Amino acid sequence: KNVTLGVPRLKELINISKKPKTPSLTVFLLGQSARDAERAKDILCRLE
Amino acid sequence: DDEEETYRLWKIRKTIMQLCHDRGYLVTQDELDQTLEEFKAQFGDKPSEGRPRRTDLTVLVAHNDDPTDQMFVFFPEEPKVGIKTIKVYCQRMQEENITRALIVVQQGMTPSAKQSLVDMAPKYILEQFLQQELLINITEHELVPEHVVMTKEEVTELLARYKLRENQLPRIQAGDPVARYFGIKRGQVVKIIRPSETAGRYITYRLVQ
Amino acid sequence: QKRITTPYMTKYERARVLGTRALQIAMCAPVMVELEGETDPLLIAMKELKARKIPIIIRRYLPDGSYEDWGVDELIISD
Amino acid sequence: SDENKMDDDVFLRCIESNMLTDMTLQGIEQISKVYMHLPQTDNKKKIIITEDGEFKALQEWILETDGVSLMRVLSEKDVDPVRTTSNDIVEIFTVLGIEAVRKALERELYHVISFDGSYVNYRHLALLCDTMTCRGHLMAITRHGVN
Amino acid sequence: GTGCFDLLLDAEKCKYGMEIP
Amino acid sequence: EEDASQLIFPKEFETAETLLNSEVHMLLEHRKQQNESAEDEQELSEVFMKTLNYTARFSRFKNRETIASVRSLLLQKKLHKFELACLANLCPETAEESKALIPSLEGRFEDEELQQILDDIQTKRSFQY
Amino acid sequence: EDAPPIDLQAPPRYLLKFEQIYLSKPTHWERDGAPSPMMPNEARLRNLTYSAPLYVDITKTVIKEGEEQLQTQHQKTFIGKIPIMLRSTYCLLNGLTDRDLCELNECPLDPGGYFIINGSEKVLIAQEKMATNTVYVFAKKDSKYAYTGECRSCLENSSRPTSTIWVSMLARGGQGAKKSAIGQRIVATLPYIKQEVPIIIVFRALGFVSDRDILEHIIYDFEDPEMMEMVKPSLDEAFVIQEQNVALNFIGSRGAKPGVTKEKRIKYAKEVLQKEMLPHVGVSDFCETKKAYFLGYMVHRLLLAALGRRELDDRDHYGNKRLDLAGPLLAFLFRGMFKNLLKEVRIYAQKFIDRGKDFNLELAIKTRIISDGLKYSLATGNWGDQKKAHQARAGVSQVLNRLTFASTLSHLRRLNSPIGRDGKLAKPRQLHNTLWGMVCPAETPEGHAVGLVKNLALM
Amino acid sequence: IQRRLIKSMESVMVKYDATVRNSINQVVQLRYGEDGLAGESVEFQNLATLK
Amino acid sequence: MFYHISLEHEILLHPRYFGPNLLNTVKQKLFTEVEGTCTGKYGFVIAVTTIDNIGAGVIQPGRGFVLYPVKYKAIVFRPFKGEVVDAVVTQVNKVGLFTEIGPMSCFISRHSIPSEMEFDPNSNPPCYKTMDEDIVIQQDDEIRLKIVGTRVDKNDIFAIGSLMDDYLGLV
Repeated sequence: KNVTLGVPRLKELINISKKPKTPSLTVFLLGQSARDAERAKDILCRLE
Repeated sequence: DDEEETYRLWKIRKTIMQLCHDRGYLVTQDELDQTLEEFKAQFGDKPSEGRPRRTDLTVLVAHNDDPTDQMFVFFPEEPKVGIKTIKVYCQRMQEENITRALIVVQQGMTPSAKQSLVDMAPKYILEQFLQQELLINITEHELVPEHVVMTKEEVTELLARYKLRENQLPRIQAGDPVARYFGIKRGQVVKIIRPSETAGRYITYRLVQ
Repeated sequence: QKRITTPYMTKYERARVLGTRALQIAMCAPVMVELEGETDPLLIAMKELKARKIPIIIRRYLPDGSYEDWGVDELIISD
Repeated sequence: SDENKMDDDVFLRCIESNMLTDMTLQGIEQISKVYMHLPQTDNKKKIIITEDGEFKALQEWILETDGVSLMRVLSEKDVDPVRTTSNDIVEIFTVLGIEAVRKALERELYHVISFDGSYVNYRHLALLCDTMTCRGHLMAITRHGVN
Repeated sequence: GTGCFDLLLDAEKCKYGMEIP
Repeated sequence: EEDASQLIFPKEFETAETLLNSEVHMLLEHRKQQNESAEDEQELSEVFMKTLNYTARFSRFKNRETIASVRSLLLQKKLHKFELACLANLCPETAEESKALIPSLEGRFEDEELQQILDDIQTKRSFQY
Repeated sequence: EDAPPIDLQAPPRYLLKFEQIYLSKPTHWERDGAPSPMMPNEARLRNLTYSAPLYVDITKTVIKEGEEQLQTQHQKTFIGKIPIMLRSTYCLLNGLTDRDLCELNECPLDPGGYFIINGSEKVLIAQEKMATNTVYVFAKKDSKYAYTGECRSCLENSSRPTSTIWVSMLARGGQGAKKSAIGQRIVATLPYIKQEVPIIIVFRALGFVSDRDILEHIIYDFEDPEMMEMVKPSLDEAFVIQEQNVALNFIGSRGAKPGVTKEKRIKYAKEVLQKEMLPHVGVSDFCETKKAYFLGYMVHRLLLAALGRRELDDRDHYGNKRLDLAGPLLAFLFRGMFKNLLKEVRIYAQKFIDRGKDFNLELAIKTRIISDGLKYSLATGNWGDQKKAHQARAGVSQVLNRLTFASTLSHLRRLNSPIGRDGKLAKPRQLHNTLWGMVCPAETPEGHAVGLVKNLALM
Repeated sequence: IQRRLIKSMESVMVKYDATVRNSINQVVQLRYGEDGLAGESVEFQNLATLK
Repeated sequence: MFYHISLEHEILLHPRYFGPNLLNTVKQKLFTEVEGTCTGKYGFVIAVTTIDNIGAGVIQPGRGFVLYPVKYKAIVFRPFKGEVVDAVVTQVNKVGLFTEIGPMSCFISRHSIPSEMEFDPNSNPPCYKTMDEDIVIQQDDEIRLKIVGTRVDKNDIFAIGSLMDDYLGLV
């Protein structure tokens, strides 16, 4: 994953602009699926 | 999908019941941590294409301080909410002589129906809540700090100690999801006890305006 | 329209209208009526009132702030 | 029923493009791709107090996804409603509120500052976030910059 | 002092007239 | 107590609508035409002549159609009326130039969308040669 | 030579033509007027422009409706003067041995190659420009259309102002009842047509009424079906226009100055396509076949890029960029004064012609415009005439840096990146691979203008 | 960025009531840094009653 | 800057003009009083487009002059403080560049000009040119400047500009 950092992100933080460059989101899993790899793929598909 | 609806409706009910508890209303212990397995058992049928509908999902709770201050949580049971249905709900609420009610509107709301919440009499208090918004409990989020509504007595004492005015205190929008969650209006002060890294605990007060 | 003031012209209005018109006539103002050798400006304006030709329009301010536009020709003068 | 002006030939061409462009078989719009990988860093890993007492960080899969759909992503099965946070303050404002943005803004400001190893006192960082959120809504830093 | 009424000039009535000179 | 950068000025000018340098030339030409021939009056004041040359020299548009198209194009956006004439009159080459010259634009306009607006003005403004 | 004929009328017809141009070596004209030689060193000391006189032969034919044509010869008319670059063919220090240069107080090691204006040595900084008569396909994500068929076309050295046409291809992002069906269609914008007209209609205006001929010029390989399907949607928009006259009428409808009468629209479209459009391929009235083939190639180039079988042209590729030196630069400038020179002669004669008396040429030709016109920009640095209501290109003809000999050499070989849309869209600052052996990579001024200014490679 | 940040916080100051307020006198923070201590005298240390 | 406004002006009409169609005299008079002048509050009134309406003519007591309040549409040139606008140079002196912003004249001080610029007295014509000579400002040159302040003098507006701000100059 490419996450914009440095000046480009610092500007966007003070610049409240509605559309950032790479507005990524981190998804944290819970329960049994949080440990298994295959069980996390279905979540990946249902989010993508 | 019928199976998807069970989880979608179950989350709304679970969050809605917790909403009253956070507000300050008396809520039964079992209804707060009610499980999904019990959601189907206590209805006895599948919600979609079954006897369990959104009309019977209405719940009635009473304020802890006084039982006469009951609260309503109505469900339109329709893809879109119009003026005619809204007039019925408050008219229905008139018989029970209640002052506050909650409407769990679907993703779509008629723009004309939105005006019903603005032209209502001062004693009418209708708060709109989108279906998507109530699927998750905003309060339990780690980023969201603990919010406590300050009574009028505390507000006057608070300003006297700090010698502050209403404008000097930090402002918070009335349309904020947290403000809507607590159902607070203008002139109300919310106590925010956040876990500050430096001092551990830091109490902040924000005025709704 | 809807004018409630008296149709007749008051003496004060007549005096001011002739005086203002006479001053205007003395300032190379045109004369609607025919000139038959009347040199004195007051006489020129006096006959103008008789013939109902004075362009001046009287705006009577009522005590309540309203105003009524009464024409000199419309008003009934006394001769 | 419709069979019995683009009757059926031109209409099929028109409908064909539509279903190959704006048809979502499964997923949420504005999400291009999802990155799944075990986080080696401690901050991403969940820290839970053990029975003995010593802190332990278990291995939990994290799915970093491009785009912001926090309102819908959070309301999903097998997704943590607590630790799931986005890097977009604007999205957080409309979902969690201005108060949550103050912490999110702090994390993003600290994340970029700490990326190169530099450190800044928390008090200074907190002051910037408080001023922006002092009025209850996100405020762009004063752009005049005279001083 | 004779101020309850004001004289106003009207152009429509002035549309007729010839200068003496 | 008034400053154009901060969009502070007498309240009277709020109702007024701004005009382009090229557009004003048309209005001046209309005023010039009637005075020259329609009525026999004194020659136009030196102030009128001075601004006529300024508008003609800085006229960025040929005909009314080009002026109207730019006016309509910029009206669709949330551009303030003060910026409406100022942007067209200045004709910034790029978005970066406009923001530095016009501090107000940078408040509510992004570096990308505004660039798509200035380049449109470039396609409308034409050269004598 | 390529100047348009000068015609004056108000029975008395005057036709003035320039036969030949004579250039003499630089001389200084004092109050006495003697043509004394003007050494380059004297120019710097006296703070005067180093330049040479310009002479033109003017032949005028006058007919007074009397069926009697007579003409007079004007030998070496003093049209004006032209600044002379040092050490050039017309310079006073060409082919001179090192011994002679010292006698004239000039450094033999000095390479020259600059202009002395008002005692200031100025070097014409080369300005990179997009190459002409070349088809380029670029991809822009901000435009409403997916691909750009940009191709700026100009004749030899310069007969008319450069004209550029963008044969664009609408993007698939848009959705509509009919747009989705046909999908992606090609639209071409003419230089004098405000709206984007379909490219297919253009060929119909040329004379290729048959639809098969349109595919023949665009699609060379009929066996390949991938390209054929792409051109199908473009035909749908232009299908209703079957006759050539209708196509000419269609184009003239959106013209800059549409004609009041119907027949005028066809004439305006005919002139635009014949003259304004694709001047380089053909300027006469019998180049319809040649013009169509080039137009089809532009579409064909677009098809390859759209399908991905052809790589998109690189913006920073120096092969796609041309360098304008003192020669090409001054050539464009010379047209500005010369064109104004004809206007001054025409305007001066206009009042004379209507009165019926002949007008002397000595007064008609203006020396100041030719002399001051070139001297102005070369001194100020603002390219072009100041009277014309536009923005001059600054940064050209900067004062030669004489602090060090190496600096002087670098300044003369200095290069400038393109400015405006071309430079902005590309990345002139970034170092490209094409600079190997052509532009020095290390050499570049430090600051905000880093990489915009460079230096020519030694060889 | 440096100039922009200073302008937005130029008027921010600590008053005599141990509160952070701007020129308008609006309370930005009840206590400076949420603790009421200077950022220069503070020293880094690790309390050993949690690990 | 050019604006479209609706102004009020009390027209003093002599009794000599009380003849046929005096409104024409009032209408034509307005084309001389507010036309070509420079009010200190709304700036130069370069031209008048049309007349909105003409109010009732009130006769002033004693004076005998009828007062006609008339509303008209006109375009003014009001230079707002701290506004950047193109200008035309009319003359150059050691004190600084003298510019011309439409009807008015704006003066640029030497200090306001960037330090890199240096006045050259001999160069014919004079023009503020820096040592690098990349940019030069000759007479009748289109330059962009920012008006730091404006002052009203003898019923005229005099403006003071500067070029210290970025992107101010020939461009």
